[PDB]
Amino acid sequence: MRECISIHVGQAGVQIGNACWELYCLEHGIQPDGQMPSDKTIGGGDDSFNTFFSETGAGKHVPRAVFVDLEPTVVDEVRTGTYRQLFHPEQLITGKEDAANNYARGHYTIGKEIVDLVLDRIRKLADLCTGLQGFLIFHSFGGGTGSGFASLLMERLSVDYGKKSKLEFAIYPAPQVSTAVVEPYNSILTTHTTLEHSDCAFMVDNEAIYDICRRNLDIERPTYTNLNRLIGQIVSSITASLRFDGALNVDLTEFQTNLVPYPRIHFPLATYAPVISAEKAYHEQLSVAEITNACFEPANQMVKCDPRHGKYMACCMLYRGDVVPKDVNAAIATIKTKRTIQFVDWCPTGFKVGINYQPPTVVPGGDLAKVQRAVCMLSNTTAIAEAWARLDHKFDLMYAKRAFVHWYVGEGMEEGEFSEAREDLAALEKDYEEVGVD
Amino acid sequence: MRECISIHVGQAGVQIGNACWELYCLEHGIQPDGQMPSDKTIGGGDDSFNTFFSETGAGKHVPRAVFVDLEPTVVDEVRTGTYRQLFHPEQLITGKEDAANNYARGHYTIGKEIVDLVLDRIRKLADLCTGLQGFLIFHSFGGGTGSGFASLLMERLSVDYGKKSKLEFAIYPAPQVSTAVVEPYNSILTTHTTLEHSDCAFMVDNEAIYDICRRNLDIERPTYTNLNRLIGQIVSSITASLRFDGALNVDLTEFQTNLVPYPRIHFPLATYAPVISAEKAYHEQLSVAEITNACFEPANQMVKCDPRHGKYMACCMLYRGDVVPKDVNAAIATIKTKRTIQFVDWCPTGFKVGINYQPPTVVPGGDLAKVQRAVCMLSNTTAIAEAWARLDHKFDLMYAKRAFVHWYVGEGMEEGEFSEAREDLAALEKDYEEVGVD
Amino acid sequence: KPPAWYARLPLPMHRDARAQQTAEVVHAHARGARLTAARLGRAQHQINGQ
Amino acid sequence: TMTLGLMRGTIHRCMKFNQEMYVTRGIIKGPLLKRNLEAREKLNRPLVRMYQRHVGTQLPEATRLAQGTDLLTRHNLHMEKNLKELRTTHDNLAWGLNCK
Amino acid sequence: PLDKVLEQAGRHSWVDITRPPTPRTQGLKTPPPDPIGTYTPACAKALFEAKRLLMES
Amino acid sequence: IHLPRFSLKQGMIPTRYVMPWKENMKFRNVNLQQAEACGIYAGPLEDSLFWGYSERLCHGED
Ligand SMILES: Nc1nc2c(ncn2[C@@H]2O[C@H](COP(=O)(O)OP(=O)(O)OP(=O)(O)O)[C@@H](O)[C@H]2O)c(=O)[nH]1
Ligand SMILES: Nc1nc2c(ncn2[C@@H]2O[C@H](COP(=O)(O)OP(=O)(O)OP(=O)(O)O)[C@@H](O)[C@H]2O)c(=O)[nH]1
Repeated sequence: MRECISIHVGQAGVQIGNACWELYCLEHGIQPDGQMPSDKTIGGGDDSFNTFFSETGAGKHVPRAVFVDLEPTVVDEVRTGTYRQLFHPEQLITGKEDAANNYARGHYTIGKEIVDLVLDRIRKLADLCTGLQGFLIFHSFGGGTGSGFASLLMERLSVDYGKKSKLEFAIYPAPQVSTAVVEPYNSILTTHTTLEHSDCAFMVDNEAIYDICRRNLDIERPTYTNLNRLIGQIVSSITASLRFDGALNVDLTEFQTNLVPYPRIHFPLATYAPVISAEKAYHEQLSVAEITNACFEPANQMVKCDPRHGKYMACCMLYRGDVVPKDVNAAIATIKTKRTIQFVDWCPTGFKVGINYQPPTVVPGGDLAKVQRAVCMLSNTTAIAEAWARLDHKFDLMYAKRAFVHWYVGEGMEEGEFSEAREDLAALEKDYEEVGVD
Repeated sequence: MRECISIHVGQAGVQIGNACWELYCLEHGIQPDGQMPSDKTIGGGDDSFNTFFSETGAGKHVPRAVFVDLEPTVVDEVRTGTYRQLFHPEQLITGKEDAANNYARGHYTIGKEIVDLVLDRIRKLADLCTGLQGFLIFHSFGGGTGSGFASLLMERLSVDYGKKSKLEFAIYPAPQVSTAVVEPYNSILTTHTTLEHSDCAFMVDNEAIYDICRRNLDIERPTYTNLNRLIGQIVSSITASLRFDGALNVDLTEFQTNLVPYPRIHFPLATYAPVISAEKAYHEQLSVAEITNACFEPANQMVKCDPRHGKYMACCMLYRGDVVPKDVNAAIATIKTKRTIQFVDWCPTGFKVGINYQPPTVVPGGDLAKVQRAVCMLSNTTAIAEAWARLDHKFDLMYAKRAFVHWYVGEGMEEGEFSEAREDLAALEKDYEEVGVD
Repeated sequence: KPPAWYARLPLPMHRDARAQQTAEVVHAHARGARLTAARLGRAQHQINGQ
Repeated sequence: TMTLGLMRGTIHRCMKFNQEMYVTRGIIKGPLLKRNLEAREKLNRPLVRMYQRHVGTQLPEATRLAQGTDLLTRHNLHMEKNLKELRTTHDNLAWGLNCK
Repeated sequence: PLDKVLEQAGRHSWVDITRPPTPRTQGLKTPPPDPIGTYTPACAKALFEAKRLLMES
Repeated sequence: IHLPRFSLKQGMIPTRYVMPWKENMKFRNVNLQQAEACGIYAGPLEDSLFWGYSERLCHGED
């Protein structure tokens, strides 16, 4: 119907999907057993879940996702936890070795012998589905093993299906914190692969997630549990359009047609406004005006860049809860007329609005509040250039001093692609600044 | 609509606002809970409270003020106090360092990292505002810390808001009591940095405040409870015209228009006539004649400036309670017929009346009597030339011996600015001279 | 009084100066308009007169 | 060592030469509040437009405004460039002191 | 106040169309016929035709 | 071929503008006449001085 198919890769990107389903079960009342109550929702599988679960004749919800990973540890843990019945067993595919952050080792030594199995799984789901608008890919640019493997998977998908769009997410390289030194290498490789086959790619950074958490959620010692809970809320908001209905409805096809102006550059940034602590929301006030002011406030954006230096291209926004077009238009007119917000003359307007009536739902034991006016903001800007500005000037030094080149050549790759990667990146910066120039 | 915003800087500038909101909450039925009696007065914030409390849907009156400071002691105290649940959670902004009374330190070393946050607070208040007539800035010239931040933030809110009014109350240097050696220095810096942006500035001499206190309130050991309560009543009087009705109503715009003759010199003085105690009120009578004569008494002023030394040009009478224009104009005619009072040839008339029917208030544990006829005497007179003369002939000595300047030069400023300040003060004083000439 | 008002370039308070530089140029045209209005009006006046 | 002492005075003068010109930018670029800006008779003053009337050419005020803003920006850039050199030279001298 | 403006304008004998143009009464003469100023030729013709017609009047 | 040519971006110019000498309906024919009389501009049947938060020269879209 209006359904998608999901792929998670990496001990980076598996627990995030785990949290995603921990959220997605409640709003359909999916008991961890997997079976619906005495309510007569079961049948062929037709109800709001019909976009994520194939509740086929067994009366059980089966997610339409696959977890591919190269280390049995975390996958065996999660399949021995509580949700093992909920997950499909061999929709969980696991290897026994890693790539040790090496893109090329994982792209040439291990990839050739599990791709057949995973393509078999995706075909066996694609047959039983009917519409299949697209896919939900999760990996990491700091991919210790997900990076190259996912690049090859995405190549094979691009060459097998050419009749739909793909959504890419990435926990981005932390600009000034680096947990890995193989990070610049695998990041540059993954980028200059993705740019020409990634349909719509999104970046987030976790340092600024920490910053959000201790600015307004005020929690001084959170964990991944909280971080991934926030990210799952984000993706839930972006697909609420498919989930429920409303006054006007939007779709990822419109997302593409209305966010990307031209070829290549298709790399927006997300933001979520109404994150707040319990007592704060308890005895303070919420409405469209202040939530919009906060969403455009420069420091709430979870990627370290300055909109004041930047200039915007386009802006899609999703309002979830209870809202009316009168306040909508008033507030958006004020924000249009605001002064600091620089808008390019190539766009007279840039605003794509969405309204949906279902309030977001909190996970039991969660950390955010009981909000009634949620909003996700998806903006395209020229403020993204700073990341590449930093990355190129790291890469040129570390690659002109060429450490670890022995490591990479020890398995069959060498510096040709290292040259064309930085050159593709250079083309990227020049086009960014050129289109930024009016 | 009709509302303003309150700004409080400096641990001098904190307990004053503390007592002010004490009086405010007493008068508008506000309880330490923050919710009214079972009477229906709760809504979106549209009634008498709507000028200083945004009692939003949470039912909690949320004051439209901000308290900032550089040292956490007093702010954590008022967090531990009784009113903290009323006070907004992070409307209390606190640094962790002092300023050594050094205006330069508080303007350059530390101010560069707090002005941004306070600007964010100010904008998020002004947006929910609708009318935004003005602010109420409370700092202190002899401020132990409130000098540099007051200057800088006042400058920046000027450059971001170019039209609205600014009201600035300060404590003046004590002409014969020096609790701070570099106070004259801080004073001259504040003056020549603020006069070109400051809109309406009032001063006051706490020595003369105490003098009034043991003159007619006949207590030989008054305290800050009393000293703050009096100015709180004063500000209640000045905002009465907005809070209640009257035969004629005046506004701060009228104040600035008809109270300042020329540009530059914009420094009037106040006085409260019926500063009388329980027993004297209880067995002595009240009426327009004696209240007028009392307010025009040459000694009950809170600033040492003898009118016979000076000369008048402007007067604003504000009568609160029950009162009649008949004896109002009769009494003003009598005062004009009086010869001691000296109105310059420039102004044949300089008098503005303002009437409120509503009578002012006592407070539980109060030090004041039961007032029925109340008056603010807000007058502008030439009597403050000596005020600047005393401080200039003080300051020139310390500069000619250049004492203590090593601190300032170490923190990072220079001396041509002091030179400009000294000549500015000389210019102002000579201007006082020509305007004194008729 | 050492003069310094020759050219430089920084303008810390300039908005209002230019705003009042609009004042004479807006007024002069109104003065001309009232002059010609006077002559045409009186012409009309005694025309209708006869 | 004496030169290191000399340096700070020029440092302070140059640093002060930035704040007021940012202030000038702010005070020539309106309030950045359209909402209360009109109280100063928004640029196109009703009297000015009604003056236009038959029009026949208009005010050069926008041109002069842009002229001033541009000049401010140019001198901003020059001062920032010199500023960035300053501290590095200062601290290289400091490290030379330490080695000595 | 049209009446006071015209009398304080200087020239007393405005010609008033009818009255002869007194050679010395003309003080402040109008700006030249131009399309932009407050002397468009549309009125410049009209004053003349009205004047001569009132002459035959 | 002609192309539009505006000025740079500011914050003090309003998004729209009227041109009362072309927006007055009563005196329309007369002002049409002095338009050519001054020889200033008519050009395209559609222009606006303030298209959006910016301005252009007198020569309308040419
Ligand atoms: N996507 C995702 N990334 C995470 C998460 N937690 C941390 N990260 C970051 O993502 C990176 C994980 O990538 P890798 O370590 O290369 O994972 P991998 O390629 O699957 O293989 P390994 O080398 O064995 O981990 C780390 O550098 C972390 O900084 C998470 O929960 N999800
Ligand atoms: N506003 C106010 N001023 C007071 C009060 N009590 C004393 N003062 C006077 O206000 C001045 C306080 O200045 P400071 O002590 O420097 O206050 P500050 O600059 O904010 O910083 P600190 O020195 O850290 O307190 C003193 O000179 C007192 O004479 C009061 O309760 N309220």
